[PDB]
Amino acid sequence: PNINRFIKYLTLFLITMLILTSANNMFQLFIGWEGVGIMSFLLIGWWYGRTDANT
Amino acid sequence: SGYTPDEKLRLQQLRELRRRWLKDQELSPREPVLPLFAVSHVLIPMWFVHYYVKYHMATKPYTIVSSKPRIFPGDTILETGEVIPPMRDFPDQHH
Amino acid sequence: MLCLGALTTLFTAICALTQNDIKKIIAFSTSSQLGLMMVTLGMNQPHLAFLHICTHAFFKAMLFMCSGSIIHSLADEQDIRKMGNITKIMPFTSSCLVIGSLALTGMPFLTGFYSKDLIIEAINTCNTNAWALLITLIATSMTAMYSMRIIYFVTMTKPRFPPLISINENDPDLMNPIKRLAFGSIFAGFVISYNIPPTSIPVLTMPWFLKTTALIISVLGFLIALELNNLTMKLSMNKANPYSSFSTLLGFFPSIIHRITPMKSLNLSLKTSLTL
Amino acid sequence: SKYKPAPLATLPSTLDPAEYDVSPETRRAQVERLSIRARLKREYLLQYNDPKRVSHIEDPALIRWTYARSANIYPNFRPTPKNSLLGAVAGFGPLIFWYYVFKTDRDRKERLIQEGKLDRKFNISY
Amino acid sequence: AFCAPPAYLTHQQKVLRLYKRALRHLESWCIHRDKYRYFACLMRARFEEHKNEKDMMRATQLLREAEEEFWQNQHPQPYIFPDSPGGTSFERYECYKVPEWCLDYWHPSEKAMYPDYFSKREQWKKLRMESWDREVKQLQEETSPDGIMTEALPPARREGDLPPLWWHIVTRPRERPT
Amino acid sequence: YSDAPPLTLDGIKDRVLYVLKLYDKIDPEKLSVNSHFMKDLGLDSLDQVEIIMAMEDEFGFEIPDIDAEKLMCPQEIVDYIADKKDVYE
Amino acid sequence: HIQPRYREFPQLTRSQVIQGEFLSSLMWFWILWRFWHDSDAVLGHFSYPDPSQWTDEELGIPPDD
Amino acid sequence: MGAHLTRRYLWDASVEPDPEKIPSFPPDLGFPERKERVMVATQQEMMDAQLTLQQRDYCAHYLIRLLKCKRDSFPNFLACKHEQHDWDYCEHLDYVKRMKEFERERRLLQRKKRRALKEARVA
Amino acid sequence: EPYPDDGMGYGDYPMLPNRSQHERDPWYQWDHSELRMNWGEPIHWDLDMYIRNRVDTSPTPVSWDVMCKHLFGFVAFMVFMFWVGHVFPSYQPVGPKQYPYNNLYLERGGDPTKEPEPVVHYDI
Amino acid sequence: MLKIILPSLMLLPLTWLSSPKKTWTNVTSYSFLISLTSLTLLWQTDENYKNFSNMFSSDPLSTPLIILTAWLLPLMLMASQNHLKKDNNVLQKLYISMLISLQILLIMTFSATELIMFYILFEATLIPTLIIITRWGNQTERLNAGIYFLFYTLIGSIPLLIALILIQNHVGTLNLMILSFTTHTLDASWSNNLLWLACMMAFLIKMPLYGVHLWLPKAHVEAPIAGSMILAAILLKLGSYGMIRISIILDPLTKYMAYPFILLSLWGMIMTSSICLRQTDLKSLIAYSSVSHMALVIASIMIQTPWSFMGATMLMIAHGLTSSLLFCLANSNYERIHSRTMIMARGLQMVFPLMATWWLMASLANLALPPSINLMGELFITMSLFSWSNFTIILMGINIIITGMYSMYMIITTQRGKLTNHMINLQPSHTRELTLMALHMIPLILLTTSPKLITGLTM
Amino acid sequence: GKMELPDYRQWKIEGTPLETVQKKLAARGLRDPWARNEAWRYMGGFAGNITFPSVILKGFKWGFAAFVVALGA
Ligand SMILES: CCCCCCCCCCCCCCCCCC(=O)OC[C@H](COP(=O)(O)OCCN)OC(=O)CCCCCCCCCCCCCCCCC
Repeated sequence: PNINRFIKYLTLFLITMLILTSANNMFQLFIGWEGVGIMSFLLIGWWYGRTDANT
Repeated sequence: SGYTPDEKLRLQQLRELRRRWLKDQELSPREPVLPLFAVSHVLIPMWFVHYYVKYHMATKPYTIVSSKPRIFPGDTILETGEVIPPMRDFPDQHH
Repeated sequence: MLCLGALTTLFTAICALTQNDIKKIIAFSTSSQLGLMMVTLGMNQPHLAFLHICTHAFFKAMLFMCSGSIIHSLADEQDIRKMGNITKIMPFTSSCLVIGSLALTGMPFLTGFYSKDLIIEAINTCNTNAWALLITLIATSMTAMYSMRIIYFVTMTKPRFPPLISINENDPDLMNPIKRLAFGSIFAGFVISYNIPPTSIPVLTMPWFLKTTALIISVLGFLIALELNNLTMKLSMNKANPYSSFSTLLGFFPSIIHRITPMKSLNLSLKTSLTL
Repeated sequence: SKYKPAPLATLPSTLDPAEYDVSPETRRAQVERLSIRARLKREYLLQYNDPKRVSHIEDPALIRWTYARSANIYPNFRPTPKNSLLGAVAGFGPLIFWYYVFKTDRDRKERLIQEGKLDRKFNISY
Repeated sequence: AFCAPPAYLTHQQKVLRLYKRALRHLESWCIHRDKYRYFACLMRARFEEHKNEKDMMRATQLLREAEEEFWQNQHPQPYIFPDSPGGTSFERYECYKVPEWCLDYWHPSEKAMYPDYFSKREQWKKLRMESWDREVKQLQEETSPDGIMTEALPPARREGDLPPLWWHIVTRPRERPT
Repeated sequence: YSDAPPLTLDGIKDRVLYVLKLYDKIDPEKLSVNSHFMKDLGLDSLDQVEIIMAMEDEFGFEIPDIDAEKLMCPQEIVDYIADKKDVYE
Repeated sequence: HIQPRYREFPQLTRSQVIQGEFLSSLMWFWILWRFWHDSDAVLGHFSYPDPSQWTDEELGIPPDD
Repeated sequence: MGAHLTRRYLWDASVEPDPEKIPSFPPDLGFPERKERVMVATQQEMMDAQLTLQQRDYCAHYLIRLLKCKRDSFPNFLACKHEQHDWDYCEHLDYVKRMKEFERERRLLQRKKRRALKEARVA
Repeated sequence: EPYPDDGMGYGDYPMLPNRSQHERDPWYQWDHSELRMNWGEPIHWDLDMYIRNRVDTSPTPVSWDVMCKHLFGFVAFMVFMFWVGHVFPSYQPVGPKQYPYNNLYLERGGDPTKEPEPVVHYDI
Repeated sequence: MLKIILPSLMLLPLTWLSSPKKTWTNVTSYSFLISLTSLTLLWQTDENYKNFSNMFSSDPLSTPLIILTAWLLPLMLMASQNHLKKDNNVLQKLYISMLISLQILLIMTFSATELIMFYILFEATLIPTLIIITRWGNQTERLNAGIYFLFYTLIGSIPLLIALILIQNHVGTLNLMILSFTTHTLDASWSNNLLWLACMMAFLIKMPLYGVHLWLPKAHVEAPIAGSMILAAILLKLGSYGMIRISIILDPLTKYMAYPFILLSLWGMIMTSSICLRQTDLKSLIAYSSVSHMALVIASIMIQTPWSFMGATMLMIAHGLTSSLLFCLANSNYERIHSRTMIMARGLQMVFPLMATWWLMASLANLALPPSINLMGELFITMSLFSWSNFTIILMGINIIITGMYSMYMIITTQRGKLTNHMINLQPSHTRELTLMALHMIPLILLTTSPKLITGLTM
Repeated sequence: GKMELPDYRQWKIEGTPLETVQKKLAARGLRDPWARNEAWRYMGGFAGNITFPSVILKGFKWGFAAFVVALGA
């Protein structure tokens, strides 16, 4: 029922991933390093209802 | 075992009601009553970026720096006009 | 990191051999390949490590979406145990799966081959831990084994999926991308290797068994595994070795370090730091 | 190999001797306990399935839990040994450990800076 | 999930529920089918014999050594179905199973569309309040003399009465909301 | 599309009937919904376990133990499967 | 409209088979084409010297004594 | 992997070289006026071709050629093939050297063991 | 069975079996579905740790000791073998690589003014 | 700075004189504009601090706060329109005025040149706060909580009173400007070693240190939402502002008299962070989150390196906004749920889709996600702490791992999982609830774009 | 469209690997009752044995045919 949100997070993941790729100062590298971590959290547990996905 | 004769009726009846609930869940016709472009987002974004990169970045100091171009032996330098000396001859032809 | 990359390569690969979940096996392979990537960084060969990252992306992406196709086409069955003979029922994904499988096993002249054997022979030629050198090579044979495990169980076997069959992969949205990546998986190693800047000054001079070691170990890895897959079909009980379960439950790092740490880290807060 | 329950990885239901018991007394409890649960179950199930209700089903078993855990603690505190020895090792133990971890480092650093060895190069910040 | 848990388990249900775990944990070892179907009719044999043991003591001594044979000869990754507890899709679609008492706070605009839907929903809510009295009374008039009490609830037993405590077994959020 | 067509009861009904018609012990020409397993067709306490298991593998889901110690009639299986899968026909 | 099949081999669409043979056949054309044009998978193209055939003059092994 | 290791690790290492110190003996030993290596490229040529320090080998000169024919001939990445063979050869012809040097050091160490015993005349 | 009277606060709170909600029958219709706890049943003192998304105490096909020993054995053997390795490394029969100039003294960023002791490399 | 203050006072006449029905909008609308006048202080086009007049000054450290103090009064009055909408029309106008006086007093305290002006106004803020907590507190225990909040601050306060009168005699004026440009160097006696403790202890108490922080968990638990916002966002930071301006004097002793607190705070940071990990009351967990993230601050206002100080200034403003956001959304769950328990109310995103987005962003602010001022702050305190002793990363390294765990657990067990079966049905979200949040985060997004404004005095 | 189902009779154990399992089970005296259900696995379409070279070599025939032609031109 929520295809659009799923596609939205996938591109946000790509934006953080590419920022992580092309980052001169490491503060930006950190923005990418933490950034993919949080959206992975949002996307691994896409189906929040399932506790297994939450774990 | 086998269902108890009084549980094969509480499942008899409640299943009958679940079937009606799911029928009622069905939407009637009309139920939902409501009351190249490619260039668009590739070209329009581009003009802006260029405006930004050729008139802010380029203008400001050390904003777009590049590794020196590669110059090999025997290839000319356009800006100064010099011709890179050809290298010492490779003596061996052994493959 | 040469050392830990090496341990993860085999540790993850051995775990993958007995895992019965298709997505899980591919994921362990993701870790095992990166273990090889960690090994090259550990042997101070940065440029080739990056080359594997790019080639790794094309084929691993393929195999996952290949299983995405199998899982979605079947009634959401994510277990190799109930999935069989996809080769005749769904040739399009099976073709994509074996293309990806061979790339994962470093088939000669495919994208894995251009970058992967450079890394293998790099190991065979550098000064390195003997334990690391031996594990990385058998890790390569295991990559062939679990690769063999997936196609034998998932593709070449009598079907074992639920009786009603409703399989469709015709949707352009399935084929097209799978088709496009397949083209990348077939030609990318050719294109990337020639185009990149000369780097690392590789050592192409080797005794022939080291020059061809990656090729042979990959070949017998499948050979030995095929013997194994074949063995099962018999009406004789093999089950598995005592260390097999050790392998199947992920080396027991999950069973033990996930129940003790979260238990002795929370008990101390509630019982000791918070209330006491 | 016999399965060996540990405080974790406990003895499964099967493999548990108690499960294999029909002593009429045991069965007595096992049928008495369902009653408590059935009773409680038929006190949740016709109060949650009650039309005409807006109030919050309370689940007092959870209210007895929080009170027991944050407001029934200090009224049941009696200072014994194994409680004050262990109630001082926890508050002052590490707090004294790290002091000799940080003092020794800070002192090592200071000495080295004083004698002129610490490089402090390209460090223009702090 | 539907029927209520019995208090104690019999001998039978313990034996007959091993025949399931066992045979189902034999189909993880026997990945193929012909091997399985073979190695399994051999399993029944094991249960088939020692079927008529009348010596309870013995029977509960074959059972207790069966479930230890099994515990040590089980597969670590059993084949557990996709949608069952412990599975791969367990509770996946629960993020879409809203509890149906939430369509009661919808804005009169939202419920404006979807018109006939709420015309039938208001009928069912009339059914629910129209019987709570006859139901609870039934639940009570039929409270068997105080004693053993199980979670089993009574059927209807009279026309027009709706088999009780039914509003949440019927009106359950649909399994696959999709 | 990818997801198969939803089960219609009169189908699920035939599917459960069918599988039994392939169990050798259960006569293929008598299996009649409402023909209890242990009282009419003659199966034993241990067969039922299997008959259910076949169904769990024909329809791809697990009939829990407690709810499956009672799939006696060859029909209870047809409404229980459907009720668990939300088929209102 | 693919029709779900019960206990039968799912019918396959023209395209499913052709695309599948296509991707696989190109894989094999590429492996064969490169093998012919560039067979340095085996031997590289530089032969290992036998380190044990180097005349003692070659390495500076003085005449013992 | 190899036998050479077995010699050093198994058996005795007395006569097996230590990789950390390959030119362990006198460089001139064994050679009157041995000629030193020679580099075609120029300390600058390399610096202008931005060759990675590591790639600045005695084959740096054939590399610069490859790189030349790779920038030129840009759209065609499959045509600077002769240049790569050459570089590689140069390097194979260097790996061999590095192997000849290792074998020479091996043998020379043996000379020591032989001579010691020979020179270790009983009396 | 009241928690032991050692005055750490437990009070009268029942000492319920230390088993995680993980092995509570996963099919039964638990009033509170996700805590797998019914309405009224005494909650466990540490139900903030036994919750499903946290620690588990669910019987394991392999005995716990057997697990701890095996895992760490593997770890140790590996670590050790890696040590056997560092002791006996694998290195081809190749002498050291030879860089031009003075091991690229100046280019490795060496001081231009101070020339280095020439490091020369000879043929063969 | 009497526009940020006089117009504020006039709010009180407006809350009283205005119609019962229109009292809320006149007050909230006007203080939004009062915040707009507050923004003028940010115009510093030169380093010289802006000494408005003899008693009133604003330097980089105070200015970022005065604006926050003015900003929250609007928000506080918007978060308490629900509860406090069941009152008698004269209990409201008292609550609104109480909230108004807090920022009048707090604006002045943060904008005060004379340190004892700080003390009188500093300790006055307790009167308005204690009334907000005790009079309108829902739980039976607020009488107790109020006592704890008054005594811990008061026993600390009288030592500071003696100390500041003491320095006035020793130096001759408590004017922060002069005290700075004058030679006040303590002499490491045993007595001075006490003076230092006298001045810092009162500030260290309201900035919960590990030893004396029990007042804050108890106070925020039963305090109404407006009181909990004020305590976390502005009240606790009063202690930090005091430590920055008071340690200008007592310059030599803190080099060696700080170790005790620094270690108390860093170990405290770990234990306070950890008990958040298993605390059933959500307001309880946010409060201990507040203790730990404030324990970092007392460990940067004591190391005293330029970066620490502005790490502190960054984190204090940032954590202030984040904490309120967390306390504000906790209240929205509390009012529909009617219980503070974290375990109940599971699955809300399924029923309150957006509040969950606000919950997610608040948690990411709570943990250190990088394009946020919250992370810049911790990254800086972390750096200096490392400089003090490389080992500090271990303890400031166990806190980061724990902080990630409790921040996400609040999201995982409150805003995900299966929905609670049938608690009193949860009415949809009001637009006020959502704005009260949006008003907290939109400024957090805007400040993160240009961190320079909240960097402190040091940089 | 009220999907039909293949005649139950169609399935038979002979001609499939189940038959050999059936015969050895018969040697023990067991009857292998549910073997008929597991027949469509081996019954038809999916009846042919799949060999590992066949999958690895799928399309090799044309692939080489394509290679030869290209090599010619
Ligand atoms: C959890 C992750 C832990 C990661 C640990 C990483 C450790 C890296 C190595 C640290 C220890 C060696 C440092 C070596 C520096 C150079 C040598 C030196 O002189 O040390 C500096 C200084 C003096 O140390 P030392 O030489 O041992 O002299 C002691 C004299 N009595 O050092 C000192 O000031 C004295 C103390 C040195 C040893 C300190 C050990 C710290 C232990 C931290 C435990 C972390 C867990 C605590 C519990 C958390 C859960 C509750």
